[PDB]
Amino acid sequence: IRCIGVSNRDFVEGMSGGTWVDVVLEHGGCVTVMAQDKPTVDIELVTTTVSNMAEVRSYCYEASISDMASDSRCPTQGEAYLDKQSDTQYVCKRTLVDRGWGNGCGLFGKGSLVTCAKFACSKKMTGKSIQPENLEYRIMLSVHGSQHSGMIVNDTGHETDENRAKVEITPNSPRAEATLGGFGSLGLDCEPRTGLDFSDLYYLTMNNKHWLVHKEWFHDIPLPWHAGADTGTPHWNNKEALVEFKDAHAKRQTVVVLGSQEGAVHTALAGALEAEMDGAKGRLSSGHLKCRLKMDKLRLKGVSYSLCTAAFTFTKIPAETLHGTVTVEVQYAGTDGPCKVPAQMAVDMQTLTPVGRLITANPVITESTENSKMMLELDPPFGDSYIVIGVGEKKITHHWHRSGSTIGKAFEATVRGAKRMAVLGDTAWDFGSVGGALNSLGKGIHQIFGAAFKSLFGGMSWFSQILIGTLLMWLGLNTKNGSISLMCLALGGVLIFLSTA
Amino acid sequence: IRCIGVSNRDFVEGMSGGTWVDVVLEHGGCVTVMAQDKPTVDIELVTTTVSNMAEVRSYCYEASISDMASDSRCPTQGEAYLDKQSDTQYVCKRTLVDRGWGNGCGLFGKGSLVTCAKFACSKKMTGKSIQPENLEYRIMLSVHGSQHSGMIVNDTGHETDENRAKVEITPNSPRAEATLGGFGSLGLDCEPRTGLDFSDLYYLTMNNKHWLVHKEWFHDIPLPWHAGADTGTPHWNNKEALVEFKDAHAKRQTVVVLGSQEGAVHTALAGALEAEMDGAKGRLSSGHLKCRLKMDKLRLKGVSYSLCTAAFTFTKIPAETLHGTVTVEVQYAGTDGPCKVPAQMAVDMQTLTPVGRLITANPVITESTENSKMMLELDPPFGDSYIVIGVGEKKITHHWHRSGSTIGKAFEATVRGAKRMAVLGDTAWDFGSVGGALNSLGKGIHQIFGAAFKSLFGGMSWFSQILIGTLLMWLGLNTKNGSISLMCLALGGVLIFLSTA
Amino acid sequence: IRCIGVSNRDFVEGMSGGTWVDVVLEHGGCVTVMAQDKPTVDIELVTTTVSNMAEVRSYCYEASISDMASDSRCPTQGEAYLDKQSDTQYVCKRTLVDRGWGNGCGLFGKGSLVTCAKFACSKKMTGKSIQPENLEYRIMLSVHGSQHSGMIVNDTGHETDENRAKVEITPNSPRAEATLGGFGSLGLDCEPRTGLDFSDLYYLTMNNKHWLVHKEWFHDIPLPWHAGADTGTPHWNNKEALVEFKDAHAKRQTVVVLGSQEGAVHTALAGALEAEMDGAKGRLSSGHLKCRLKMDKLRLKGVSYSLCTAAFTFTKIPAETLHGTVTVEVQYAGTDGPCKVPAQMAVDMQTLTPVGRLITANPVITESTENSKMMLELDPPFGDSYIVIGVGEKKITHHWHRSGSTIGKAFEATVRGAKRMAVLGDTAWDFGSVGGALNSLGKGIHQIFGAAFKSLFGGMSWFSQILIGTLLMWLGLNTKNGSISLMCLALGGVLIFLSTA
Amino acid sequence: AVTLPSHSTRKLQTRSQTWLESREYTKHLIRVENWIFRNPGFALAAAAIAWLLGSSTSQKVIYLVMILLIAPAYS
Amino acid sequence: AVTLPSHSTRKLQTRSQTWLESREYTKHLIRVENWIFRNPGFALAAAAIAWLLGSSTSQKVIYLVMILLIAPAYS
Amino acid sequence: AVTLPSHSTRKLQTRSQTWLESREYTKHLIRVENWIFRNPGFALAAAAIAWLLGSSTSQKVIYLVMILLIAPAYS
Ligand SMILES: *[C@@H]1O[C@H](CO)[C@@H](O[C@@H]2O[C@H](CO)[C@@H](O)[C@H](O)[C@H]2NC(C)=O)[C@H](O)[C@H]1NC(C)=O
Ligand SMILES: *[C@@H]1O[C@H](CO)[C@@H](O[C@@H]2O[C@H](CO)[C@@H](O)[C@H](O)[C@H]2NC(C)=O)[C@H](O)[C@H]1NC(C)=O
Ligand SMILES: *[C@@H]1O[C@H](CO)[C@@H](O[C@@H]2O[C@H](CO)[C@@H](O)[C@H](O)[C@H]2NC(C)=O)[C@H](O)[C@H]1NC(C)=O
Repeated sequence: IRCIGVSNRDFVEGMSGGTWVDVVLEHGGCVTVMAQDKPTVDIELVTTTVSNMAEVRSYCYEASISDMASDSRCPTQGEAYLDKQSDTQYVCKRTLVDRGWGNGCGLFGKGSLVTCAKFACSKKMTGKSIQPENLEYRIMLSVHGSQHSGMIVNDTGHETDENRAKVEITPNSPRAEATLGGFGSLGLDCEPRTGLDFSDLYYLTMNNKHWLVHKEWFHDIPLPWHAGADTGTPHWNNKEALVEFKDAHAKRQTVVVLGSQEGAVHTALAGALEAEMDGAKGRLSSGHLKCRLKMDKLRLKGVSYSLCTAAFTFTKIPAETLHGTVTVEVQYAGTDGPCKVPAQMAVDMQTLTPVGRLITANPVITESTENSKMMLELDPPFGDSYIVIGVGEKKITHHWHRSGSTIGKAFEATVRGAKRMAVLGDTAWDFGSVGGALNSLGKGIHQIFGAAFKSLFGGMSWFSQILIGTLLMWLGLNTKNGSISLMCLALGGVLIFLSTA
Repeated sequence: IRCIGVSNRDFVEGMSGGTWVDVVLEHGGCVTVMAQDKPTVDIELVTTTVSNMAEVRSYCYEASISDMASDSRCPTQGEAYLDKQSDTQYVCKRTLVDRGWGNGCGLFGKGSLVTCAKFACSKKMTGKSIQPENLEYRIMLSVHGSQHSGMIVNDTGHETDENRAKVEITPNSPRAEATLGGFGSLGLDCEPRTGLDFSDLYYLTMNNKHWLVHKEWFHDIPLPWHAGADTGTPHWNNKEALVEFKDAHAKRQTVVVLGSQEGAVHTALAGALEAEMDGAKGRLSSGHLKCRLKMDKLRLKGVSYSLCTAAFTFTKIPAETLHGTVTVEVQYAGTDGPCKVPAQMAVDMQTLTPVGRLITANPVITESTENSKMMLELDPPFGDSYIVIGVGEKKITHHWHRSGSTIGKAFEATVRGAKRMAVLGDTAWDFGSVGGALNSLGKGIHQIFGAAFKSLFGGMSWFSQILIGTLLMWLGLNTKNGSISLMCLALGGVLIFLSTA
Repeated sequence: IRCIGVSNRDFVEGMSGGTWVDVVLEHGGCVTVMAQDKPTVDIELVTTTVSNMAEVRSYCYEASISDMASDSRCPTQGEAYLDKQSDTQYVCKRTLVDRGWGNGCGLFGKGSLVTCAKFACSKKMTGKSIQPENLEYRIMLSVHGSQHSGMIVNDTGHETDENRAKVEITPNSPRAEATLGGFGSLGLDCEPRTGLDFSDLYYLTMNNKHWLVHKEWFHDIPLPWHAGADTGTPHWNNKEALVEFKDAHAKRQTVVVLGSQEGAVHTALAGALEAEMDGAKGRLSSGHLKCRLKMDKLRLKGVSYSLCTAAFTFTKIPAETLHGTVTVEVQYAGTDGPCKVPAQMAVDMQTLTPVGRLITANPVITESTENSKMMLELDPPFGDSYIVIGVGEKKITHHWHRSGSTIGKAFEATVRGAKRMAVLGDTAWDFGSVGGALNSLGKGIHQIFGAAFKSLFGGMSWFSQILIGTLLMWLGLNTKNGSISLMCLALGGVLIFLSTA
Repeated sequence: AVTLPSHSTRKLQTRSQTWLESREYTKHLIRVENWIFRNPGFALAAAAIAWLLGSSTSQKVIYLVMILLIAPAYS
Repeated sequence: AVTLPSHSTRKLQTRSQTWLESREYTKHLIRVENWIFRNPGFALAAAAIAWLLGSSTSQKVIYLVMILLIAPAYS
Repeated sequence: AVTLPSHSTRKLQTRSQTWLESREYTKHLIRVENWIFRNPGFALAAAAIAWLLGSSTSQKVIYLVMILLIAPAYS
């Protein structure tokens, strides 16, 4: 639930460290925590809201020019200043121009023109600052057990039903204890200020759209920029460079508007997150967090029941999921008080031995309605196997088959792992529990070597990264044998970051 | 006249063969023809009009999107086509998207979305074709003599007053003979189809502005382009690429407008002439022509007169011009029939010997008004020389001084010459008269070596040309031999074309 | 019964692993289970029905063209678009064509044509998807004993009359217990989702015929394809490539229909099973299943009877069957309650001794009718032997002779075995009972080595397989180095798969 | 155009005879045995391509088979 | 002016697809594949710059790639 | 997308000043002088690419210019 079809999957084996399992969350994906001490809990990030933003600079997408005038003082005579040079708000450019004879005055060598034009912006684009304070998060979480598979995605109740809970996390409170009624409460601790890498991202608005921008982009761009602190009337900086006052060899100096740029900023922004809003608070969607999940108090609600009688008949027939798990709907007609539901993935028929992990924890259909549904899911072994439900002679079974095995399941897990290293780095070591040396130094040797790679290289991507990447791999084949050790590796370092896709 | 202050000056003094002098004309400058026995004639190009243009392709500066809708058939189907895919006029993109269970249907692996949006352009930019036929030119020409210096620039009477004439030249008529009444008629032959290098220039219109564009630019640009031949309703090609339909890891596929590009096309156009137009027709201004001027019939409008009595005064005092010529206004109060005016540039006093060229031809004040003006101009020497006017004891003189000499006047003429080679090449050999071998092979060895340089190099300008330029000059210093001869020269070839400025 | 003449025979000796005997079934053949604990049971597959199919893509077998029109804009010009380019549904191709002079417009240079034609399909071919769910099977099974040999093939008592039960097997139920009244019930477990190798087979319909197609065939074919999800009106993809718009060299661009392709798809399909269907459902015939037959409860109904008196006659005389078994009809005129029938295959008579297996289990004629028939069959030894019936001085015997022996019967069994490896692979290890190591690793070492051979090789068959096959066998004779040990074997690997026939 | 790749590439394999079993045996061969009878030539010069390629016995024969075989083909 | 530097330099990296993912793959390549089709020249003389620079095989090739690559661009 | 190729490639040449003369002088340079100030890095490792490429003085310098120059290029 809040899982299955999402297709970006992370399973995090239990943690014998006392519910100290630490997990990363990405707005794309979700991680399911399976712990024998617990019912399997499904965590997913949803929306990271930002509120109480402030304005920083701004720009002019579309220039507009008003009144063009000029004067010239003839040869010997500075550039006669128009009145329009005293009001600011007017572009002015003083150039040298021939006024010969019948241009009205002797000395046919070179005079001076001063042309000026009122400059009034049209539309605008206003950056906004995002600070780690007044930053929020929203984590919805749910628990597999027994529940109408039709409820897999819903929000009506976020504060009720089986156990779903909507957890908020904001700076001044890294922790929230989510109480899922009857399952106890999942201790949850998250570092809001760390993960998302803010303070480097200005929040940016073109006309009725939004983005995010690394600073040292939005701080340096060549357009007219309002000072941003006062909205009364624009007193611009710049004000050239969206207006080109040019002239050929004659008596004229002309001036051009440039026809906004609004198409440029778009085509300029690349690799920039697009963020929607709804008034004063903007909801990004790109997930990052480091959450240490405390599994301490979780009370299985499916213990101390009988086994639900015979009357189990699948619905929607089973299906395969993504990483290979299987889901099942079962409608137990037999009605009693909430009754535990036997399910076993069996590698045979006669004597049914448990084969393969059953991860719903303990499915328990809670209704008196005499007709109920429970969606339990389980991952059977690679070879052909049966899914079995029930204990009585009326039990019903289904045959199901898994594709790959062993080395098969390793590669697919070895790719996604490296995918994390690609998208995260650093914190990507935070799945593993406790303090393990290999995990301790894992973030250790990575953060140092990483930042250096986040400075030396780190110029650009796509055809930029691959080139400087590919050329290094050449040095490995050639050159001595002392440097071709590091270089021929560094290529892979780059190429992999280009192979994310 | 139509000269002096223009400051881009070309003197042509080679009236050898039966008035065969050949001259080039550039909308910036003007060439004055001064030939012993013939009044000095001032030629200048003005405006090259193009008419009867036709439309070729067009583009969409500003995209606009209308109705976004989508459907999805769930895993295992094809992409369910909306009705909107049958009308064209709609962008559509079929992508793969996870629909897991409570997305409504089993098989949580990957389905398909088809999103579509009506696409309606806003504004437009429409190229136009220019053909050598229906191409015109306008050459205004005037003759020094002595008309009223206040008339140096006027048009009110380009066919009556003074000796001005407005000559048209269009393909189906390379020749125009301008009858300047009483001076005879200047035989004029020009190659319209050759000089301006058309057929490679599409005429281009953004909103209320104009340009010129080398083909292989305007033919290849990535925007939606109307087919251009029918204005009834747009049936676009392209369509995409001004509209980016993008999605995020979810059930959604979004679509964006891109906020015109109108700022791009501007900032894209560089090294494209500006242009203006007065309706169906339009007036470029960049001059190029090869005109072989036939000086055959020109009558001296100042022979067989007396010498105007004594009564000369300066009005506005003399002045220096540009390349070093001097102009003079003189008001002869002498009441006589139209009469010849003595002027001599004499270095010294007593025995006034003629010193330096007098180029007005023969100044002849034509009025009976008893008070008249004549503007005659002349180029004296460097050393403090006198300008003298009159023959009687009442004659009045002025002292005037020239800056440089000899090697001085050569360099300034050696730069302008190379300037022509710069933005001219080829035809820049066409000033010299007749058939001279050195001039014959001059265009000869140049056109061949030139075109090769117009293909091998010729990529770009500014920081592009200089680099590939500067690196070659390195090859000239280093290396061994052979190329060290050609390369070290080729640098200068490039650097000079970069040194035009 | 449901056996004998079928001529594709599999005998499975079993009654060890508590009836754990596992058997494969092929729509061509049938396997008979002989177990001392049981009456000999004859299993055969019949028809595998597929239901609840869905449509995927489709194609156009026969193109039809309607209205051809064109226009041309002369010389360079955005190919003048016809209105017919805005409706889709029209092919259009823009080409370059000379229009000289009296073609109506100057510059008889190269212009552009745009020709368009309405495109409306005729007939169609619509793929359909087959999913492992809603997949069925039909297994008819019967038991030798002695029923009337004329009943060997019938379907009237499918639900009644001695051994003859029709078992269904569909996913959501791998098991069915077939109750043969009085013999108990044969426990039967089958993996429906595994054997037939579905999900790779689209179900395909030309006009009034059917097929099966491996995907990556039907997914990639070059014809116009409807999107398949909506039947309202075709909005095609493709729509070229069944229509060739081609031109000569003058003023014309012509267009051709191509005269369906319906003959191509046929001649294209090769190695695709034939198929037939009745309505929404359709019945393939190619068998594959892995059925683990539970022989647990089978009660011989021929125990605790007397021996039927003396009065046996042959009707139709004995005969030889295929793999060498013999069938006998016997009409016991003995009027008695249902009674046991003695039969022994005797070697001579020096001492009436049982010789060779009697496989009908215990023939018991059940009637009071005083004239009855029982068809019992048995496999006598290689040498000459007698078939004997009855224990009374009225007993009647027949002499019968078998062809080969020992090494004879091994080769014929060694070929059919390898035939299974050829047609199945993998599961072909599933005849043997229980868990035997040699059988355990048998599928083990095969599945790995097999799939690799199902990827590296596996391009094609017939003259494709043999060639790449035969060339390898050359490398075995030659070469030098050890790999020769693998290659010279790999040839046999290929040649055998070509030797299936 | 031509297209319609031959389904023989992925050949559904089971006991029941496939679509065309009979024609599928000679259909790859018969094409060659015609195209040669039309043009003897590509064979006549084939050896020249052969003897100048690989230059050893069998290793130079496999060409003269590979060439005359790729000759009647369009790939 | 132009400049308007490309935000791709610092590319915000997370799971959600960035602003233009699709066009960002070919946008650096497509520019070159045009500018050459317009001017074959800078390639034709490139080798001359190459063969006179670095004068060894690959070490002399990396130029002929670096040159034709620095050729179509304001850099 | 971007592409929108720069008309500077074929630059109409005549006496009248072209469209943008002023910005066209620094527009190719200013882009680089920014992108370095943002990332010192590609310079720092550039020499490594240099010293391992062409391995002679100037011939090894032209790389360290060509690299840091193609560094701010989209092609
Ligand atoms: C989300 O929760 C709501 C209940 O809070 C579910 O909606 C109910 O559906 C039943 C089915 O007929 C109605 O009788 C109730 O009246 C509904 N409650 C209302 C008014 O919202 C909903 O089904 C849940 N989500 C899903 C998809 O199951
Ligand atoms: C332009 O030239 C015209 C001649 O066609 C001048 O017009 C005459 O000017 C004189 C003195 O200024 C007046 O007395 C006449 O009445 C005018 N007659 C005409 C032609 O209208 C004119 O002054 C000149 N001015 C310019 C633009 O230089
Ligand atoms: C199939 O089995 C049935 C079962 O007996 C046979 O049908 C009998 O046929 C006789 C002769 O026509 C009838 O008199 C009986 O009434 C039928 N029994 C019933 C009710 O089915 C039939 O002969 C068999 N068919 C064959 C040849 O396979």
